[PDB]
Amino acid sequence: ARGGAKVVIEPHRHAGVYIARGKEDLLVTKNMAPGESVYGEKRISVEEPVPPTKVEYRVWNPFRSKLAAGIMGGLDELFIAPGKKVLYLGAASGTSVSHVSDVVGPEGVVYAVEFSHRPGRELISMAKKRPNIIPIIEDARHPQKYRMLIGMVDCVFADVAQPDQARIIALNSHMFLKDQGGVVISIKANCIDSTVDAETVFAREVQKLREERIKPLEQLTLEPYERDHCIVVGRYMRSGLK
Amino acid sequence: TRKFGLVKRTLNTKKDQRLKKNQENTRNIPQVSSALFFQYNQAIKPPYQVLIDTNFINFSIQKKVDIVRGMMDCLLAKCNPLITDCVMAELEKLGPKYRIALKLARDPRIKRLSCSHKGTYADDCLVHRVLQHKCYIVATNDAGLKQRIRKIPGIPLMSVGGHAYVIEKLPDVF
Amino acid sequence: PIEYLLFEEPTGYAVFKVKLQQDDIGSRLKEVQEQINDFGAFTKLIELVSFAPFKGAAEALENANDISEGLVSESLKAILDLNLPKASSKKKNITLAISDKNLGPSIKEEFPYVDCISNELAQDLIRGVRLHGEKLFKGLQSGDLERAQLGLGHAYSRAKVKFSVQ
Amino acid sequence: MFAKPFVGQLGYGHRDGVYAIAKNYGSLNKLATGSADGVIKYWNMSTREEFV
Amino acid sequence: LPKPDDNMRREVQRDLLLIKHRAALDPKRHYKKQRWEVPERFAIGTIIE
Amino acid sequence: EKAKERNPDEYYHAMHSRKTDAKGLLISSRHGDEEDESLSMDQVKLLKTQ
Amino acid sequence: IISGSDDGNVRLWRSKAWERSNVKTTREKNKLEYDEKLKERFRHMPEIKRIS
Amino acid sequence: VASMDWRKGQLRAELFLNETCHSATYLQNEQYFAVAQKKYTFIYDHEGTELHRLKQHIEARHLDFLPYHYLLVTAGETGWLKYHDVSTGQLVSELRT
Amino acid sequence: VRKLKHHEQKLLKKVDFLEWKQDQGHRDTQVMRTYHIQNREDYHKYNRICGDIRRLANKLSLLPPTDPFRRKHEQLLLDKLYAMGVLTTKSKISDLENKVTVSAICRRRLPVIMHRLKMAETIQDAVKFIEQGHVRVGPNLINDPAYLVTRNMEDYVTWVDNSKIKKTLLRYRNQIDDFDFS
Amino acid sequence: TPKRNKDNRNSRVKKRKKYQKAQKKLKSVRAVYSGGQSGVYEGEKTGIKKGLTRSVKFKN
Amino acid sequence: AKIVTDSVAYARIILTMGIRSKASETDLSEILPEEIEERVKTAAEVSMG
Repeated sequence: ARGGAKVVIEPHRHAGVYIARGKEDLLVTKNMAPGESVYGEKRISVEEPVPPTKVEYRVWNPFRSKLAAGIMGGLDELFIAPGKKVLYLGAASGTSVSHVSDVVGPEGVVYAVEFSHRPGRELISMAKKRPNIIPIIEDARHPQKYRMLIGMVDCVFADVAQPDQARIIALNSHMFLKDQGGVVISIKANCIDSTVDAETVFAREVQKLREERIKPLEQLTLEPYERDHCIVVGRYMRSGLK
Repeated sequence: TRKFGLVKRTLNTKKDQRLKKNQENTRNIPQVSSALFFQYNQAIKPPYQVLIDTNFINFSIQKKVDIVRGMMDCLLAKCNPLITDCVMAELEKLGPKYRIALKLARDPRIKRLSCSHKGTYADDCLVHRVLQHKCYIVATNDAGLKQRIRKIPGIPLMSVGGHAYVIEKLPDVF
Repeated sequence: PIEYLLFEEPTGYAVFKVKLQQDDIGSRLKEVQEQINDFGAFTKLIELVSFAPFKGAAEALENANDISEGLVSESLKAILDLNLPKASSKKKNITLAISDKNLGPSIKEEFPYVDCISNELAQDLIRGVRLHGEKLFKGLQSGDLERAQLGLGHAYSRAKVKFSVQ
Repeated sequence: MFAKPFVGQLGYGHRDGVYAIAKNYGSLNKLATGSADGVIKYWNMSTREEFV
Repeated sequence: LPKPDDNMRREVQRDLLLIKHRAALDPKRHYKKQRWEVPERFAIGTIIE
Repeated sequence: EKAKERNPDEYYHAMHSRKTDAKGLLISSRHGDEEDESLSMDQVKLLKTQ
Repeated sequence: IISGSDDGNVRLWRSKAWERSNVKTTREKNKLEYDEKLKERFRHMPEIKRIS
Repeated sequence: VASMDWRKGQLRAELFLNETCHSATYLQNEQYFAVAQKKYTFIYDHEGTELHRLKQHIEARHLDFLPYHYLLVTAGETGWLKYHDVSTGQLVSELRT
Repeated sequence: VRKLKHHEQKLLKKVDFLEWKQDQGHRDTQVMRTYHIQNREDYHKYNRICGDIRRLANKLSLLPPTDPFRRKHEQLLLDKLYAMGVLTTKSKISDLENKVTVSAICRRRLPVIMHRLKMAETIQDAVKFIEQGHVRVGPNLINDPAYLVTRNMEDYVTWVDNSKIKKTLLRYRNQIDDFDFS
Repeated sequence: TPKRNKDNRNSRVKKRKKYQKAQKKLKSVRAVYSGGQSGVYEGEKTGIKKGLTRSVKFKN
Repeated sequence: AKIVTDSVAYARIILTMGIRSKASETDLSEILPEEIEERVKTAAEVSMG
């Protein structure tokens, strides 16, 4: 749109996510730090009246952040909550960890985990403007090396593209995820086993998650936003998966 | 100054919550698989993983054909079999009169995979794995489960008859 | 035998007595896996013995860094040597549970009579320490953890990413 | 009503029928099974997975 | 989200009725078929750059 | 057929509020509201001020 | 109790089928105990014997 | 018949039963109580609602309860003593005295 | 009462303080609320007669079918119940055991028959108007609402004269002839 | 002969138009991917439903 | 920034204290109410920046 278009904000069924209805519908989330876009996406401003306040809403880009592709795809219950805590994996920049911070509010915090120091410097710079973000530059494959910094997160979200996605998620969820906590994993079929096709990869990785006592609840292909992808949302049972 | 038509207060038998039977007080559309055409399911490519039931196992013993190199003749491409933990539990629940077919089932060349069901029904597990993925190919030799998998598109089924197998929904029959 | 276990809070180390051992044969069961969820059932398994807080935020950063390299710090060496009984280094070593498998050789080099155990049994107990947290310490905690996790969080993240405010 | 004796099996099991099992007398978590194929497996029942 | 009151009503229901019947604003759009009752908690904002 | 079968002793409790013209057919107000049959003097004083 | 088979399966079982693997609170430990000792002396009337 | 709360001044249930009531008793708690009318024994709740009309106990001049068996007893101008179970509704015994 | 858990619910499968087997599915209060009868024993007073019709139903059937004493008898009883209004069918005779019902005998009470003639708004507001002294059956008004009206006598139930329950009815129609002080 | 069309006179022209008609049906059945962004626009254009849930259920 | 939201009460802290280590070990209570002053002393003790 432009600088004169007006929209009506209607709350989405998932809490903390809002819908901007205009001539075209947009997916929007309320911002922590107003006035600056974390990656150049557009932003909506409302005014609410006591002297008035000007709270700013920020659009969620679907084609760059894979969580926003799954929301407009439609999920049963994405376990990332307005109050709970979320353990990101693979947040290089704030491509999606800004919006995940935006949907958990000031009451909950978000633990961004990444390896390389080149986007970790950006992750440092954003996390001191949104106070609910704390970054982990420590290696995501070994949860022992950063076990000081995270205590009993409620959700784990995977975006790392290493082929041992099942091992790196189980080793995080066995030590930091609560019981009955949500497991979201963005399965990329090219990054896991490129010799075999997409649905074989999806059947293999959801079976490895079942072996590590992570019950799957739903999967979504998120096809029109990204080719050859899926997100698997499920609950960490850990006591009688059957 | 009484009210009129006084009636004795009794049990509102269709209304109260002290009964057991009155203790009762998001649209879902499953999308089609993105690797599926009208009827192709183009993700069916070598290597292949077959789902096996007991009627596939018992008839293969009846028709003198071992699994791994017997699958080689019909489907003609490289394929490895996998058997769910639910199926092998109920296959070996047949008992003593099929223990030779039990012994051919347990084999390092036949792969195995785990399960998660509060039950042991082979037909319900095989369909639910097929619905959630549209990735596997199924081996079945009874008409009840065969019609259940013929009604979902893009799922290749194979059976046995005569001396060797026969595939049904695969485009690459030769 | 998992007689002692160790948890490392963001403000200080802690050494715990294990009064009761959950039976490790049925360790994947429904009942024992939810028994750490209830604080009324976990406190029969575990009881606090010692808790030495970190003397400052600067000491907390280098101690958390020394764990991240898999090395025993001075405060961890001090709190373990003055809590573990001097058992034998040859027969029936005192079993101590550490969440890190890599910290095994570093502890036993410094303390030859103590053995490190990191099983599913040891990891389930240490996860239960995180699960209850402030309730288990009987209020002994030096400051709130909810700022201590955040305070040490940006300390370790800024030091490892190697950038300066200049 | 609480008599639930089956609590689980070990791994995927052997492939002919075990005829010799020996529990570890000094350790609670280990046993050894050997079947008619001449294959011996060492079992951790804490995870219900074989070591080797 | 703040509740709609019964004030500034001339500037809000015109937008609400246009969003509700947005399928006929342009013959080359063809949105998804839905209902879109006027929600009981909503707000109005403008896109800024 | 409903005309011949009126049973001229029925009472529904809206026989008070509903009125009828003198010819025989019932009447319904143009506004239809149960409050705008007329206007009080405090309303007329305020509305003439506006 | 670990039980072998001729089917190639090594099942593991419970000693008493009604007990559980939990650690119990002192209220539940006493009452489960009290159910056991009272069952011990009152075994001999035949309707305790009928169910057992 | 008034299901009287006594130490505090509350009144749980007030009932005006035009037949000659004879004997009433709480059975298991302060909630459920049973009165004895001219010809049949009724059983009430804390709100004064009827729960059952007992088809037997066809005369109940003196109605009592014994608590550890959930046993409602009735014997009136009829010679019969009728034992009733308020836990299951089965009339356990019917003794002709 | 505590929504009892599974280990004690299997021990207590047969307990219910609210529902007992002698209470016959609570059909007493179900037809009591539907038809709005006042006291408590009136349902059972009809049930003795409705049981007595069924007692004479079965006792008519041990007799031979082509019995001339039988051939006269139930058609005499069917016409009695048709003129009663409790059963509204002359063809079948198996209706005299099946269709003879307390709900068939309580819809021939006065306040239900108001609702069938649409003279009252509800089935309960008829009881209010009967008790206030508005309703007559011929010359005399009756105040007891538990009056069974005969099928022949159903035609004559009007409002009483000079009454405010009739004045409102005629004022809407613009028909008030107050020479008869109606 | 009943009046047929020029489309049936050639199989290659018929196979092309049958495939493109079947491709547009496939876009109608499921949301297939097309491109990405070589331009500016951020989100979607056909409206966002709330109670849609186009996710397969992982029933046990 | 989120405990003392007043504009000039923030600034006169900066004229007085410069480092969060300086604020914990030396006096600030003249220009702050005591329940706020004790809570910025915890803020000067353990912090984020």
